[PDB]
Amino acid sequence: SDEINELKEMVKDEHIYDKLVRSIAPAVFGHEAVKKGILLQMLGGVHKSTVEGIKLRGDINICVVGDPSTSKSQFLKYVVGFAPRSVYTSGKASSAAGLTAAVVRDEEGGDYTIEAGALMLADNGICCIDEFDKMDISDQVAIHEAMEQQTISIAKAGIHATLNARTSILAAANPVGGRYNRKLSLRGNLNMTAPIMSRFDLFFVILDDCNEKIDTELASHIVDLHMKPFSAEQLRRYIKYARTFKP
Amino acid sequence: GTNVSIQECTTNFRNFLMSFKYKTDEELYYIKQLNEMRELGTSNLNLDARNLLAYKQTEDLYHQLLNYPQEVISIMDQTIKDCMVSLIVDNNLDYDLDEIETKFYKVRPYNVGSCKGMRELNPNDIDKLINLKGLVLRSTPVIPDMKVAFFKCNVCDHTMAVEIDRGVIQEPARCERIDCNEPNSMSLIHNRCSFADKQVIKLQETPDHSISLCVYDELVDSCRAGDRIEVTGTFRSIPYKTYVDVVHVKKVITDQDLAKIREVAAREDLYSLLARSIAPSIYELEDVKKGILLQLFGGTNKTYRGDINILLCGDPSTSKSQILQYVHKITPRGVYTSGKGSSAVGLTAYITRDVDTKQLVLESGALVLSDGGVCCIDEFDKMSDSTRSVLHEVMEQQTISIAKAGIITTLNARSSILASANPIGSRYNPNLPVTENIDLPPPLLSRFDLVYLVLDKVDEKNDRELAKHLTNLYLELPVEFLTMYISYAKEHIHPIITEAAKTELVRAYVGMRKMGTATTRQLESMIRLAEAHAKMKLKNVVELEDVQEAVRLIRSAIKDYATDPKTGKIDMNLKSVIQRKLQEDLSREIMNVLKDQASDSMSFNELIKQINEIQEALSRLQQEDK
Ligand SMILES: Nc1ncnc2c1ncn2[C@@H]1O[C@H](COP(=O)(O)OP(=O)(O)O)[C@@H](O)[C@H]1O
Ligand SMILES: Nc1ncnc2c1ncn2[C@@H]1O[C@H](COP(=O)(O)OP(=O)(O)O)[C@@H](O)[C@H]1O
Ligand SMILES: [Zn+2]
Repeated sequence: SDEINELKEMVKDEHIYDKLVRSIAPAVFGHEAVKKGILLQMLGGVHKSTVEGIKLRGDINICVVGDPSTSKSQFLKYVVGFAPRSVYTSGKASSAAGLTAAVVRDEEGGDYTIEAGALMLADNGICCIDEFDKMDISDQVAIHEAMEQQTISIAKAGIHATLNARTSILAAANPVGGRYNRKLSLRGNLNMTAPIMSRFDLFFVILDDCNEKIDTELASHIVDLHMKPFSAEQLRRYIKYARTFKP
Repeated sequence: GTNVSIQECTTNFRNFLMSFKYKTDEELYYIKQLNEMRELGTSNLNLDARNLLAYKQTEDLYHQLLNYPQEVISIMDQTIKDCMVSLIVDNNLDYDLDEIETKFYKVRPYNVGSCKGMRELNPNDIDKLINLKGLVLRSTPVIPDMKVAFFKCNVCDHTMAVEIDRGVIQEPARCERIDCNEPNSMSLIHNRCSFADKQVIKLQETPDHSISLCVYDELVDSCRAGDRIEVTGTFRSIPYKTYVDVVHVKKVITDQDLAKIREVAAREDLYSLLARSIAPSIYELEDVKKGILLQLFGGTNKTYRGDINILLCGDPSTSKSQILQYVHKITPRGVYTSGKGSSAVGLTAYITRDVDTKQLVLESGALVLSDGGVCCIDEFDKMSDSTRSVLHEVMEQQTISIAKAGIITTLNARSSILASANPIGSRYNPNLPVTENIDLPPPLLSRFDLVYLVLDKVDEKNDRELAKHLTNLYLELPVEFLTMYISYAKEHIHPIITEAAKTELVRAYVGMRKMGTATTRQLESMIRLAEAHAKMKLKNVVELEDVQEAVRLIRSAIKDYATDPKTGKIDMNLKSVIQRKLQEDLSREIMNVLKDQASDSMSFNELIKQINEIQEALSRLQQEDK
């Protein structure tokens, strides 16, 4: 009864949505759009199977691009520190086999056996990738099937199975010239091609400006950090209830 | 024979245990600690083995004991049990005795005097008490070691308890029952036996090479990867591999030195003296000296590290390699590397699984090896792109995350990086923007703390100064005190930023902002350098003067005052009409003020404070008899 009441307070209040928006990664000041985006990604849509048997993906992908100054990595760190299941990785450190699945010779026999990559791990969870634009295209391609079909297909060395890849991809990246070339439009500042951009349900490009009123508060809070509604523990309890609904 | 006389040794240790004091220092040590140990439920006492050297008979005991530690430890177990029993019931001070009476105790001396070194140990030095130091790298999983054997008779189910003495298993020949006399009917049940934890830990040892230690009982998993470790135990080689049976493990100056430190800190030329004494072969360069010394001091670490990183972007003939090579030797030991002669694996690590260990192991690279220290990277402009990508997460979170085939792990690389980079082309060219003179991309260049443009200008006067500084040096504070001061400041002072010091950060950052490359990264430096300055002053808080000096240092390093705000170019020269106008207006104002007050004259300090909130103007007025 007390557990139900505690979980009920977080659901039956009028302003709960804004309260949860203003609670993701409280250390990062501003950037409310990404706070909404991550909150929605953590509560991915209901998966549906057609009466024809065709499946509909329910997980949400997010990509964020920012200047080298805007704190884009702290969101990834907060997600991997908060998500029940999460994996953090770097764009250049990762490789094709290390993300999806590894074909390796097994013990107790001469046949092969899979090993879980970054995507198979934290299945039914959020996978975080930093420096996404730095990734080689040849190993960005392999993420596509997990991003849209929620599956990993292997046809290598005696393995022909299809594996569950129900993961929400969260990525961070930088513009093509590091700085946001504000002279040009959004089309020319990104090296990502259309196929990969089309697979992100949410997409944010955050910028920096010399507005005095913004920079003063930014300095005040980033200095308070070095000087020192709903708690982070409560959000997992709320999500464990919310995730089961099927609108 | 045995150097340990049981009654003589126990009486000697009884006398020591009741009479020791260090020389409030006058209070007795173990006379106080005995009650605390009787209070404690712990199963062991860490004997302060430095007391063995502080007292004469205990030094003699050490010299006798160097060959027989086990006997004295075994005696001390019973001695501890008897002392507990006496202090509990014989002294009638306590009544909880049963579990202490039944259990077994141990004692671990943790500050024994060191030996002559690992490689100097002789074949007869085996089985002797030794003391060593180093760094731990790897750990083996928990391995059970047999203590009790549980034998059951396979024809009548009778059970016997058999224990191991000196590594020997003795299978019972016949069943002990009067009726059942069947020979060889005893069998061992594997999972009813009793075992104890044994673990092998790898340690990179530095004598006063790597040694694989062995630990037993509660010592397992107390040492883990990366631990800073001092070892007190037994050197072993048995029929012959070299290994250490650990008896205890440690997870880690005079008042005249304090007086010297205070004297050097109090004198007004402290910064000047430090810069002058750090590097005699490098002339002047006050800002560079202050910056590198501040990097050695480092900022405050809170949980937000203070690892200051500096880049030298001077002309490719200025003494910069001579500074980094010297820093590699004067600072507490780190690793000297070059960007050209390094790779991504070379910096971070090589990581692979192990069949024996059944967990990931690391071959530490230089960047991770520098954990907690300083690393030097020459040819920073020549580092490969894949290697440069590692620096990003290193400088942003002091971590390195790797996700490859079968391996997914993160490694810590908390270290300060000092780097030098030649400008694009054969020389720095001020005809191009300052950003375009450096071959580092904006994301990597914008996150450094200090970048120094140490240019060389051809001028006969300065050339003569430098030549006469250098040529007379090779004719015909000490480094010890410098290292002592550096260690002391990091050891003690933890400065906290004051309100007034905090306030100036806002204005300084806004002023740097409105001239727009003034990203938020430099605001990290605006506290990192301030804390290091406060530490260097040894002041327990960060002063507003410290903040202003740090801001000035950043400005001079970047050289904004000589930098063109329109194109980023640099003036070559860094009497003017604006100077004339300012001097004329100042002279008029001071001429009005000096007579507006109800006095014919006033002190120049008060006039300066009244006007500035000058000397040349008043001197010229005096020349005109005004
Ligand atoms: N809104 C903010 N609140 C607090 N800190 C911030 C904010 N924006 C930027 N920062 C600071 O600036 C740094 C930005 O680093 P980041 O841009 O994440 O590096 P990378 O681009 O390599 O991921 C962070 O360390 C963070 O402390
Ligand atoms: N200010 C100085 N003090 C002492 N030696 C100097 C100075 N400037 C240049 N040199 C000498 O010039 C030589 C060139 O060294 P340096 O400029 O540091 O590296 P590089 O040769 O790669 O340019 C060194 O041998 C150094 O002794
Ligand atoms: Zn029997």
